[PDB]
Amino acid sequence: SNTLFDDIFQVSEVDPGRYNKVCRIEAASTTQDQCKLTLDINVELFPVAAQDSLTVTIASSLNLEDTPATRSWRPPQAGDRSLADDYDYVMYGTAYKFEEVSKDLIAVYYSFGGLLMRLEGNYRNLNNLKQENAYLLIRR
Amino acid sequence: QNNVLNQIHQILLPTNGEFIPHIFYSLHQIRKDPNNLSNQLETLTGSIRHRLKLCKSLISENEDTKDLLSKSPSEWQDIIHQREQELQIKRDVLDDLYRKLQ
Amino acid sequence: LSKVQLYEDLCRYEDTLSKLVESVDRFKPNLDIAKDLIRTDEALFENVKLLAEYDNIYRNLQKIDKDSEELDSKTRKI
Amino acid sequence: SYVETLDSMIELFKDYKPGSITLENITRLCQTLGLESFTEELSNELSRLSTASKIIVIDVDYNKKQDRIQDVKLVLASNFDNFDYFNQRDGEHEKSNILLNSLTKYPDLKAFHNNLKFLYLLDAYSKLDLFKYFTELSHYIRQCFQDNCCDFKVRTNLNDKFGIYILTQGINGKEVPLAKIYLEENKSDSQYRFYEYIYSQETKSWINESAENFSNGISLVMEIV
Repeated sequence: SNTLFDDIFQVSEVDPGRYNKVCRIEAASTTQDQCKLTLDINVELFPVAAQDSLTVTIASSLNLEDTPATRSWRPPQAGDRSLADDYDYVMYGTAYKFEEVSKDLIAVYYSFGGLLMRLEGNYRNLNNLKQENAYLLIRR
Repeated sequence: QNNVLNQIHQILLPTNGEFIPHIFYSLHQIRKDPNNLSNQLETLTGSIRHRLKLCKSLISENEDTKDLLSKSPSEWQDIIHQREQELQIKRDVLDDLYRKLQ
Repeated sequence: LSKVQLYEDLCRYEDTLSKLVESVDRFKPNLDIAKDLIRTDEALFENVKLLAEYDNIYRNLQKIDKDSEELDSKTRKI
Repeated sequence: SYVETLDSMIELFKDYKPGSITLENITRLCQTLGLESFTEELSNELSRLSTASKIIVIDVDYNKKQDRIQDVKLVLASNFDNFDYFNQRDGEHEKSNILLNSLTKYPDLKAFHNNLKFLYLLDAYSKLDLFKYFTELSHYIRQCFQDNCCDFKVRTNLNDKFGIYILTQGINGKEVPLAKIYLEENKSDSQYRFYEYIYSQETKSWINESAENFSNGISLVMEIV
């Protein structure tokens, strides 16, 4: 429910690869000099250019109320309130690796249906991420 | 000075860091480098947590001490005082034969 | 384990210290749980003192258990 | 954030119960606040512990056999060696120091906790000598309260604890504690230069006298007994 991770990243590089709808972005934090991000984005739905400031958030759930997927996903009814309302591009995915880059840096790997993300940073603001399912919310 | 009572007493209250001194010494040691993963305090208190498991094993493996720990000390003192006079009546119906023989 | 008073005492002492070390490892420590651990400390320490009393009541209970059994042996042999 | 709350929880662990009377308890209790103490071993049974930073030198002789101390030695490197670290109470005129009383009566470290922190806060700011200031503050406040024609009798180091105790004579004829006047530190702000009180003989008030001697972030306050 609550925000597991929130930061602002500066998109250093955008690589289309061999794809037409998905681009892999290299970004680094505007505040920290150590928290960086590799991220696959459907740029057809959310175009991203270089030198872009993206607010990036990882949450455990989209509902505003605190936590009390295994539940079947349903189309959003008219008037439903969610954390996605304040952001532009929301993916949902599974954490599949917790790598230890150095004595201070941990990298967390997420798969949003095959769209991969690697969030590398020091552990005292990445400690909220655990081996679970998370929502990635991106706004410009 | 029962044996297992002595072992649990001198593993729970050493004659050193009981539970708090090791942990605040460790969290004072974090001040040198708060960004080292081998400097987690869980790594340093894992030995203490294994000592807790050893205390649980030493408590569980012994049975008469387990029976002793079940009732309050006032209850044990009252029950031993109220079970003494049964032995007193056993002794007096034992040695009334002394006055019966004369 | 539900009948002995020391067992649950060290259970919630261990629980308070484990949640405190989890909180400081997650970098959000709490003082209410520190006060709760303070409340659990005195029960542990005077329970250790009454366990030192338990040693003495065990040895004197053993002394009168053995004089009980030898007087029973005396009665059956006579 | 994190350093502040770890210092608050170790302060709270200090405030609750810092162990029973052992030499290693004394070492860790002194080492919590970052002031160094050192111990020495005469033999397998006798030891001494000494602590000194700039002015105060405290020493305690511990015995491992009895788990109890035997004697203590407290000295100051300042210009005034007549500090009131003894007990001054009505009923008897015994001259035994309050640190020895605190370790010998109480089997815990709460009284020595309070006394050791008051000693350290006096030493760290003693350039105004807080020792002699607190020494004749009792006499000054007694001479002030005698002129107020009110039943305010002054003692020092009652209930095995510091401060200046103010008392009254009751029905029983024995002095009863009411209030407490003492020195306390304020964590909200530290910019107040504490000055030295001088009681005037003419206008019966307290007038500034400090020009170079000062104390940082301390105040002289009441609390009820």
